[PDB]
Amino acid sequence: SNTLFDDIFQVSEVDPGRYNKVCRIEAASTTQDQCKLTLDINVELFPVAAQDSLTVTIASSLTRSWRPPQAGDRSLADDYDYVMYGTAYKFEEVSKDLIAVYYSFGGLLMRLEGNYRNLNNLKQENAYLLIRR
Amino acid sequence: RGNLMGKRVDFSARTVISGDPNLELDQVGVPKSIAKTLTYPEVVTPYNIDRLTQLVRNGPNEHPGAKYVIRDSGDRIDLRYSKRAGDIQLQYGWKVERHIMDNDPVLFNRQPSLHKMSMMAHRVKVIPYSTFRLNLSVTSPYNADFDGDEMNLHVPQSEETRAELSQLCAVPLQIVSPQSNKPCMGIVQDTLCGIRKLTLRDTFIELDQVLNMLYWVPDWDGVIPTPAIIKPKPLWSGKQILSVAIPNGIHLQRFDEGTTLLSPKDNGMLIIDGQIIFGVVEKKTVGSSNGGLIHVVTREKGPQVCAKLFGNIQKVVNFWLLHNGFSTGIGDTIADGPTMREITETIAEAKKKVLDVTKEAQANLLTAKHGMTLRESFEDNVVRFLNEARDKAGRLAEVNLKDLNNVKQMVMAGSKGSFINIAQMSACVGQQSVEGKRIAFGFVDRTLPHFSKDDYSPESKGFVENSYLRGLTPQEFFFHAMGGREGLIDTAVKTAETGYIQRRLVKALEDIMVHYDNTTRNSLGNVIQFIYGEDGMDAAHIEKQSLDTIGGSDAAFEK
Amino acid sequence: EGLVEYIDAEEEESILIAMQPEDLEPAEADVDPAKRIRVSHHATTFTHCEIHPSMILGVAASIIPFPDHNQSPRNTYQSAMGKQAMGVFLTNYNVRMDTMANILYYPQKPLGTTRAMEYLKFRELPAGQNAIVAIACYSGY
Amino acid sequence: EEGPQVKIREASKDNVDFILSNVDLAMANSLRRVMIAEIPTLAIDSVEVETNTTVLADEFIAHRLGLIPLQSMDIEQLEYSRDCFCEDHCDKCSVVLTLQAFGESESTTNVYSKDLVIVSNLMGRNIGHPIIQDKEGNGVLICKLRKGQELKLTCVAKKGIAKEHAKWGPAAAIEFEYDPWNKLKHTDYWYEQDSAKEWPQSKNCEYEDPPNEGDPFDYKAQADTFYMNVESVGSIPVDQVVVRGIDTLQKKVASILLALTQMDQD
Amino acid sequence: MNAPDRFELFLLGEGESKLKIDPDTKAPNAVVITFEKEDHTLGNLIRAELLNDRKVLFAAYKVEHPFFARFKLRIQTTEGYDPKDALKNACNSIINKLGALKTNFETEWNLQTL
Amino acid sequence: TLSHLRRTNTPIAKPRQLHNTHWGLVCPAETPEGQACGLVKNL
Amino acid sequence: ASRHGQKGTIGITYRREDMPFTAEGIVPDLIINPHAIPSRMTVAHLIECLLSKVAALSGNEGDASPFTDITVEGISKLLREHGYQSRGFEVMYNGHTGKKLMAQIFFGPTYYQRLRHMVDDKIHARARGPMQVLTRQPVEGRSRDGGLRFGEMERDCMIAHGAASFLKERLMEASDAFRVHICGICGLMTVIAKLN
Amino acid sequence: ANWPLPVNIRRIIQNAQQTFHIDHTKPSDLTIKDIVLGVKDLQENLLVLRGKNEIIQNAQRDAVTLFCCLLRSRLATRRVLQEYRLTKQAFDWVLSNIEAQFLRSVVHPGEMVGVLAAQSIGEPATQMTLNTFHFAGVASKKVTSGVPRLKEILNVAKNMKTPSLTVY
Amino acid sequence: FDMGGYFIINGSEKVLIAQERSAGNIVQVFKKAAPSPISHVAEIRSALE
Amino acid sequence: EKAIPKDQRATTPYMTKYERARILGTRALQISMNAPVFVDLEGETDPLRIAMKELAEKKIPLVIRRYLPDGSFEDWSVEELIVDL
Amino acid sequence: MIVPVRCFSCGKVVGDKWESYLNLLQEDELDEGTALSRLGLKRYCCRRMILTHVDLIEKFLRYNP
Amino acid sequence: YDRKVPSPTGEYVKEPEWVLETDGVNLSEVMTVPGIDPTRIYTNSFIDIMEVLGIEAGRAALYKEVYNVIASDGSYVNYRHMALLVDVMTTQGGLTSVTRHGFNRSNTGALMRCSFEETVEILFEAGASAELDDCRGVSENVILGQMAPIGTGAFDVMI
RNA sequence: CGAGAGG
DNA sequence: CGATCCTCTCGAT
Ligand SMILES: [Mg+2]
Ligand SMILES: [Mg+2]
Ligand SMILES: [Zn+2]
Ligand SMILES: [Zn+2]
Ligand SMILES: [Zn+2]
Repeated sequence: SNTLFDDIFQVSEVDPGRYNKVCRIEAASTTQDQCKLTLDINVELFPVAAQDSLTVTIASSLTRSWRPPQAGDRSLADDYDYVMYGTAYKFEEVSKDLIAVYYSFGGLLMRLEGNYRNLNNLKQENAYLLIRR
Repeated sequence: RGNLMGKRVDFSARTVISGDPNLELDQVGVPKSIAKTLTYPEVVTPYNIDRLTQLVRNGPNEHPGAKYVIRDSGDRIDLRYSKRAGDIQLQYGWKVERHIMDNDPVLFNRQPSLHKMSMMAHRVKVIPYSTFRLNLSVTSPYNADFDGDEMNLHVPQSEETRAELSQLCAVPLQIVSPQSNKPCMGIVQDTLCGIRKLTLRDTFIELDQVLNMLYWVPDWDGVIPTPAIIKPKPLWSGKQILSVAIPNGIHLQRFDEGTTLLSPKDNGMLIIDGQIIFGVVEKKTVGSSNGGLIHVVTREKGPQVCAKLFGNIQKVVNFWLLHNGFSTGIGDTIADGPTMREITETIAEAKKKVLDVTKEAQANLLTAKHGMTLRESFEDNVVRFLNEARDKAGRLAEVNLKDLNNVKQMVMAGSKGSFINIAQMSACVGQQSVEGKRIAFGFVDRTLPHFSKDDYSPESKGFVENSYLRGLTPQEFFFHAMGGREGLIDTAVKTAETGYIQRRLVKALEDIMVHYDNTTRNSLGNVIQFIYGEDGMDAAHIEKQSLDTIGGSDAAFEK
Repeated sequence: EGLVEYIDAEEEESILIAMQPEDLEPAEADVDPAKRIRVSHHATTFTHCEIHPSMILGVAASIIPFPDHNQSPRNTYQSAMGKQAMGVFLTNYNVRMDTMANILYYPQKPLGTTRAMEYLKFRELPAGQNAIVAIACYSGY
Repeated sequence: EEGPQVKIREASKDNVDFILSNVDLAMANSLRRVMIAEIPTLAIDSVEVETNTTVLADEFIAHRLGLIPLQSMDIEQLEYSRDCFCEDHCDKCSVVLTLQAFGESESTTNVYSKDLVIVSNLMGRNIGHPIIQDKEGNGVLICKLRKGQELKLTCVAKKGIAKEHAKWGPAAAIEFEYDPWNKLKHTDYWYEQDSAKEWPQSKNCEYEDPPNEGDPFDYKAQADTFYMNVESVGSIPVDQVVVRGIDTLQKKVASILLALTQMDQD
Repeated sequence: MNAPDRFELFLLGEGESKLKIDPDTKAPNAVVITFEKEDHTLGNLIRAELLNDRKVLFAAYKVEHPFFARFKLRIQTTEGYDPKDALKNACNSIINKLGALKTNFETEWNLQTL
Repeated sequence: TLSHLRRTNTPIAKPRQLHNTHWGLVCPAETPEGQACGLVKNL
Repeated sequence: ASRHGQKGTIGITYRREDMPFTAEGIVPDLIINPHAIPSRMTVAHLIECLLSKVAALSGNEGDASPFTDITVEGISKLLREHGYQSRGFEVMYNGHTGKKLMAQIFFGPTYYQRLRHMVDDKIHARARGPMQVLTRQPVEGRSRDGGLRFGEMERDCMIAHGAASFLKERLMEASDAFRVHICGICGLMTVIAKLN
Repeated sequence: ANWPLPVNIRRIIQNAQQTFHIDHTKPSDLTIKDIVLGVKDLQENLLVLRGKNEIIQNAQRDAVTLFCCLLRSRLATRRVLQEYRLTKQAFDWVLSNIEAQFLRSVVHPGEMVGVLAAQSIGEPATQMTLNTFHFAGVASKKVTSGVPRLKEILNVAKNMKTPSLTVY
Repeated sequence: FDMGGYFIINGSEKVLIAQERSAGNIVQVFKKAAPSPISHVAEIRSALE
Repeated sequence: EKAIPKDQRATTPYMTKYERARILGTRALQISMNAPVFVDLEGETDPLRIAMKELAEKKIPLVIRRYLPDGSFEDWSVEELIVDL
Repeated sequence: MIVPVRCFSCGKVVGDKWESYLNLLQEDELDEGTALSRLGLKRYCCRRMILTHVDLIEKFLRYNP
Repeated sequence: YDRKVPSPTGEYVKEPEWVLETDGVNLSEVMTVPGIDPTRIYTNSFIDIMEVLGIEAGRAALYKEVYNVIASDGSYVNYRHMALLVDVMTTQGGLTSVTRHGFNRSNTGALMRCSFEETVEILFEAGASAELDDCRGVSENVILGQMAPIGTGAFDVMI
């Protein structure tokens, strides 16, 4: 409605696996030593290099029909650089207490690992991925 | 056989067939002239009277018209002649022989009819031009193509007769064959090729296109899906707009080689509530596969729903492709300079390995493997090395093919072409065979008069070192010609051979059918099976399922 | 003058033929990669030489451009089709009174030709046209 | 002015090279289409044949006659016969051309579009004169006569568009190019080693600034700036192919507006 | 022999109207105009121009079969904006764009030589 | 016509097959598909 | 058909406008499909095409003769000197929209053949007509307004489907159907039924 | 393990865990008795044969043996609770769905299987490639295959081309 | 361009088809198949030219 | 006679596809020849669509005679037969 | 069999350029490539039109009828 | 031969074995040989399997053989189809061939038999034997232009 | 009746 | 005693 997760990630790897507009990024939190991230990004619209420090955000926030931006009197839930919309498709228990969600942004996939996603990421058709700087 | 089992019939038509990306699966494009020839005898009812009177008024020449009005005391009124073809007052009970109109059920066919699927009921679409038109996805069951094949059409005349067609032979009813307990029709050619391309992770489509695509889907709910990319430029993914064609509650899972739930290779397949999560849509999904999207849609949503599907998927993919374009050139056979060195240096070793075994055989130091001649063993080896050669060189070519390689692209979609094709056009044609042996000595102690006697060299007995791109030497040319001929002959042999086999098989089993006791019997009433197929199940309604209690450790079972 | 000779399949059995006067017998002691791989002389004792290896074909196959770049049956198929193709079967069609005659309005000689075509009068009495062809997935038609 | 912009690079009697700026892709393409098909011209569309003692068949000749280019300058002041109140054709809707030819010489006699003669009353309009561009002044070799060979024919040329038959085509091929550097990534260059080395650079590349590798892709960029070249057959002068193109398009847009006005009552 | 007449591409049939405005069933404030005896010449141009209006929620055209000259145009606009008014404006802008182009080309042509 | 004037009918061990000996005498490509495949030859 | 066993019939005709176009205003006369290529392995088609483009541009004769030293690479060189990409590709635009195609198209001349077997010489339909003398079944052939054979293979297809009423009318109403008078004693058609 | 059987149990499950939106966090309301007896009673309703006599009733019990193995394997207590986390309401539906699908899956009396079977062998045979084979690499490993073997078989060839005995 | 080599029989142009046959006066030995009592045979179809 | 009583009938309580096809055909044939309709056609003109409606509503008075290979038969009304398919 | 009026592909009038083409080859002793170019047949669709033309009309005219 | 067999631990395991392939057959004598598993011995000659192990083993082998011809090609056909052909061939206690010698000489209908082969001869022996035609076969009704007891006509409609 | 031919 | 189906056209007695 409302943000579900927020963290600053350091990029560790960039992968153009037989793709030209897409790249598979490997990340991990700067704050949480056990927190991980894997992501497919459009590198034409948002280029990402090694050692980049991106600020990742998930929100169910800002059914119906998509209406064009019409930024005339529109103020969307972002001051962010790159924004995606997807579906939560898998929730994994990576032993002990470690959890791992799976998101698809129309084919561009995501995988986040941690524990504190408790009262947060639900098996929702919702989820807007947000990345800045 | 000629006048009783088979016979020349009325209300029949024939022409050249043509494909139609804009026709429904169960539709057949009927040329205006044919539709004006063939008629349906329609009894005059109050529900039809005003239509029939207008048709009688249009007469034999304007399309939704008719010829002949039959009355009580079964006397015909020829509409093209009759002085009262204008006047004419229809009575209930009378018959109007109206032209074949849109949506009338008809029996479409392609010979040899050796399948229930070679004859299927179709909906009529009267069209301009002289060809019968048909949906590309109905091609395979009929085994038709557009290189000049003609097809037959029979028009039912009875009310109960047209019911039999629509209710038993309809193309949707026919989607899942009982033959292979899988679909007999899938997404083909362009639509198969395009669906791959559209469905790639790299493929992103903008608003302009998205809307034209969305509008192209007839089953569309008039709701713009939220773009995968919102940020700089709202972008939709191929997958996203294609998922619009896919119905709700459609669940599909795969796992190919690489396939993890993170499918880094974008392989396997995951479809949830009829939305594509990951995986490229190619043959394994959208073909006439066993556990396909078709086998699922038919069994879960219905033959009719599944039939509409072909339509939508084609409508979108065809559109996207028309605007993307796909082609094939001679550059697609051109393989790297360094690859070309690597290929010739491969054939080079094959050439030595053979020379060596030749030198060995000649020194009488060759050991013959039990059960075979000292010469048989030699030939077996030579042949193997040369086959090993072609194959390696071909794999070398295949590897060096860029993803942008148009041939490689069709191979990936599963639309056209195999490795062997890539290998022969680009790398090396390979050893030629006749009677399952390398080119024989037609002349005394030689294959050709341009060779010396007793020459067992790759080159002498038919190994084509060159690729189709490179060209073939005269010797290579003739040897390929010899091997080619063999194919042509045994093709002609098979068609006749298999033709008779089919007939005898049919005639032998004809009178066998399931009785109202699930017992399979003959015309005398003798039991063949006590339960049909040992289980009394209908072959179409069956599908491969793993039996979980059979495998794994006794430990894994208990757990 | 005894420079050329007629040989039948039986006598063909006792002779040794060279494929080219050149490449098949000048001397011995780089190579264009593009060109097809041609096997070494490895025979010296020639009695004869081919007039032109392309002469192994007859009239129909002689119309094919590069048949040495096609899969052998495709060559058999086109050998059947050239026979169904329209053109100007004769100059006097206007004068003959035959059942069925099909003449192309604007016959064009092929842009790509065989040496043999010359003796077959193909560029003199063509049967076909030089279309501008696109290999593409267009409307799906 | 204000909207779409023009820059005429080259101008000849049969060719216009121009730059169309401040236009959406659709408009350039639509205008390209309309030039190709929807512009009216006058072409032969009826051949009465009195004598044809030639090598060639009546309809083969008739076919060529339709393809023969005819002055269509004042075409807008000639009715379509379909609209004309006359029974068949008349001076308001058609032009009548006559052709009489006989092999006088022993030497092969040639028949030219110059040998066609207007019989219709042109009423002072620049229409129906066969288009001659031939240096020697013959234009179009219709037929060849031998000796006793005679060809007597009448032909009615009517108003029409390339959409009904290509014989009414007022233009030849129309060159059309936008974004010569592929800054839009509207195409994906197929290659072996290097796209730049392998693909020939466009003439129009000197009209735009090169990409500059040390820059990311422009996402908000749109298709605007087109390098078009219109070629005339000679039925209408080049400017008119483009002016009448522009017009015919706006003419048929206006009819839609008009149709909304018409159905707005009963 | 089964080929239709070439005027059928542009000449309106018997009864046949140029535009037919049907209301869209699947969406509010949407409509489907069927343009009879028209192609991608008008189709594209109108759709493209509709997309320039910030009040047009949806716009798209399609030609269900190549044989026939007719396209369908779906238009969805915001509340209190008639799609007929959206199409009207669209056409009006198009003419004014062409009007300018006409005079502009003419102006240049007269400055040219040869 | 040129092709017709150069045809070879063979009536009835492996007569359909392109024998080595046919080199330079009979066309390796010119033969009917099916029916009389390799029985009808062209010089 | 091309001279390479690449037979096919027309599907549709598009006029110049709707056709895909090269930036120089060129349009195809014909459009064949990429699919009818890898299976057939008819490289000579593409070579002849590549060669034909150069012949047309250079104003020369294409040497498509077999055993030669002419190579795809050598032809390519020539064509490139002419200002086109060496492997015969060309950027083309969509005739509907005017937008460049994401793909480049293998475009160039290729000698195509107009074969016999034309739709209108084959189109046939029969809804009752001439009947044979002996059998009383429809006559044979298009030429004679003949019936089409509903042979025994088609009989089998219907039995498979289980369309018994349809099979009956195909064999009675359309075609053969007749009425005889049988003796209830001997069971022969030896009854002199003086009707009326 | 993988064999063609009627009723895709996998799909019915997926559909239930969608139709009923089950959260794999809340404990199921099912009983051992609910699962155990439920799955047991379902087996009794998978009718293929109907007659009220042991001769027929045994054929009936035989016809479903294999299918019930699958049913029992797929709907065992542990799975129904741990694997699929089915609620009583969701489970009940699965049971109804199986029964329903199974019945539609039965062969129709009137089905002309004779012709069907014949064409079902015939058509694929027509499609077969090579008169000889693809086997032709080894000088004497060759065994009559495809059409000529299919011909030997069907004609009940007294004297077959490659008689072979495989000794274990 | 006409080449001849054909006949005109009632205005109809007839082509004689060249007929393949095995040459006579040729001596050929043939191994006889396993069921038979004779192992091999020397054949000659002696004709008068 | 011979027959089988209502009780002891051992065939599918379900209507075969062919059973449906013949029933629909038979009734559509009757409707087509102005026979009175046992249902209220909500704007329905097509005889088959009408017979299809009559079937859903189970307003078709036709009884199926199911023959066994010994000759014996079971009688089942269209009313009693379950129409799954 | 006469130089077609107009190039099948593009429509450019080619029917007036035949005699002129034959003169450039004979009189001006030019090569086909330059000859075609001198006649302004720039696109290959137009070059093929003339380059490939077989003028059978001449052979037909040879008969007396 | 790579063979999958259960491990003591349960898992199915590839435990390869030595197998002997023959050029020729004499099933009767090769199985009575020491060191060989006679319960597993196979022959591509199902006609020999028949003679040695009975009609039911014949049925099994004949299937295995038909199946292999389909599978060899890479193709797949549902068991029930080949099962039925195999059954039809086998149901007489012997190996009834799908040739005019097998199924056509069968105790079926004269008219339905002559629809296949040896047409006239079948009809003559029918006249001579004074045969009775059931008119239960497809062919017979196909011949008589009557609705055959096929799917749609395999029952009767009443009021 | 036979020959040619199409898929 | 059979030996793919089907289709088309021509020609000759
Ligand atoms: Mg075909
Ligand atoms: Mg093929
Ligand atoms: Zn007038
Ligand atoms: Zn009697
Ligand atoms: Zn041109």
